[PDB]
Amino acid sequence: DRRALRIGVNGLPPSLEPINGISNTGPRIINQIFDALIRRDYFADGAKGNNIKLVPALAESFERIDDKSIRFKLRQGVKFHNGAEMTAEDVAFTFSSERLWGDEAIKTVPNGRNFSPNWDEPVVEDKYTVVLRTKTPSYLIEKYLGSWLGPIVPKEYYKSLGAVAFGNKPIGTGPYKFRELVANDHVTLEANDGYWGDKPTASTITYQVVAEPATRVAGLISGEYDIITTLTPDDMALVDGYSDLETRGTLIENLHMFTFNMNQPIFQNKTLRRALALAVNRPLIVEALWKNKASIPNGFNFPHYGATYDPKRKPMEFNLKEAKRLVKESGYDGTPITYHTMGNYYANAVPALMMMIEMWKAAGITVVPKIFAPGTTPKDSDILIRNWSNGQWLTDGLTTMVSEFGPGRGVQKRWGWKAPAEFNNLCDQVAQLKDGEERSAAFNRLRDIFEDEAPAVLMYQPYDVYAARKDVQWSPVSFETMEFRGNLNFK
Repeated sequence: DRRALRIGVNGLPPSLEPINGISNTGPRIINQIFDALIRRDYFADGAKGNNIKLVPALAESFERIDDKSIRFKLRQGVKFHNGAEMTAEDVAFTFSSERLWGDEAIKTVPNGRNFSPNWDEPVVEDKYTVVLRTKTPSYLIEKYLGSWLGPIVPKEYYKSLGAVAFGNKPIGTGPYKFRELVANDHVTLEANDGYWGDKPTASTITYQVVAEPATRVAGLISGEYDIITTLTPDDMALVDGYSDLETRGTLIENLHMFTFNMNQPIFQNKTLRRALALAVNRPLIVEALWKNKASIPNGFNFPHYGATYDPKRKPMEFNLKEAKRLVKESGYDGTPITYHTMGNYYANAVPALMMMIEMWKAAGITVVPKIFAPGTTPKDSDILIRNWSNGQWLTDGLTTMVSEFGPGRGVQKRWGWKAPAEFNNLCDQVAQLKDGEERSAAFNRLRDIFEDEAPAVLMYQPYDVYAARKDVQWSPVSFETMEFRGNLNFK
C-alpha cells in the first residue's frame, strides 16, 4: 500500500476549475486532477526541472495544418474520474466560446479570453478528432495548449454544475482525483488507479494550509508534512541543519516589478518613470535580501521564452547621474510619492522598497511606503507607484510584455500608458509571426521601447524554496506548480 503524501502549503486556490484556480497555489493541485492535450516535459534530456520541451499528453498525435489551425487526434478510451469517456466533444467544449472565450463565458471564467489566443470555434470532425484554431494567424496554439490554459474538462458534468460549482467538485482525467475540500484548510486527493498514464505513487496527497512559514518548518521537523512550500533563502540554514531533511529550491517563471498609474500628471510622461528605474541598484537588493539566489533578467527576457530569448542582451542600466538629470528635467517639486504594497504579499516587498527609498533619495526623489492592509483595495486615483508580479506563463516572449503591456490591455487602458505606435504594431505582429529572425528582432525592439518608456521597472526573477524529507524523492520545476509524473518516489 502506497504512502500518503502531506504538503504544508501557504494557502489554497479560490477554485479548482483550471482557469479560475490560476494562482500561486492552484496549479500544484490542478496539475494532478487534470491533463492537457500537450504537457511541458520539465525534466526531458537531463534538465533540472526547467525544460520547455512540449510533448503530446491527451492528444495521441497532432499535425499543424495551416498558420492558424491544428488537427488533434485524441487518445481513445481515456476516462474522466466520474466514468465518462474523454472525446472530441470534451476538448471542443474546453476551448469553446460557450465555456472559455465568449462574452457570456467570461462572466463566470473571467480570464478565459485573457489567457487565450484569438480562438475561433473548435471543429469536431469525428469522435476523437478536433481542429483547434484561431481567427487570425497564430503559431503559439501549441504553447497555449501546453500552458495552464490547456486542462481538459468534461462537457456534460461541467455544464450541469457551471464554472464556480465545478471548481468545488472538479472532475478531470489526471493521476489524482478530488476527494474533499475544507475551505482555507485542506484539499485531499486520492490516487486514480484508472489513469491512462503511469500508476500514481501516492495513495493520497493532502494540501494543508499553514499560514506561518515557521510553523511549516516545525511541521516538517516533527513529521506532520513530507514537503512544505513558500520558503525564502533565509529559511534554508535551519532546514539544512537536519540531516534527514533538505531544502529544494529553484528560480520560478515569474517577475517582480513596480508600475505606475500613468493617469497621474507626474507619470503621464516617461521622464520621472525612467529616473526611478535608473536609480535602482538591483544586485545590492538581491545580495542583501535574496542571498544572491534571485536572478536579475537582462531586459523583459527569460531563457524559458525559447526561440525569443536573447542571451546576448545587455543588462538593465543603473545610472545615478542620468537619474538625477531626469528628476530635474521632469519638474519634480519634492512632493512625497506613495508606493503601495500589501505588506509582504510578494516576498521581500517591504525590505526591497525600503532599500529603493534610499536609492531614490540619492537621486533626489522622496518615495514613502503606503502599506495597505489585507482585505483592502486602494482606489486607482490614490495610486502613484505600486509593486506588482507577472507570472511568465507561456514558454514564449509574448507573456507578459505583450499580454500585459500590449494594446487594449490594463497597463495602457486602465493605468493610462500612452505606448508608442511601434510598440502596439509590433505587439499585434509578434502574436501572428512564427519564430525567426523577424520575430526575435521584433521582441528585442519591443524590449528597447519598454526600457525607454519605463511603464514598469523590472526588479528580479524570484527564487522559490521548498523543503522536504530526504526519504521523499521529488524535484521542483521552474514554474509555480508541482509535477509528480515521473517525479515522486518514496525511499
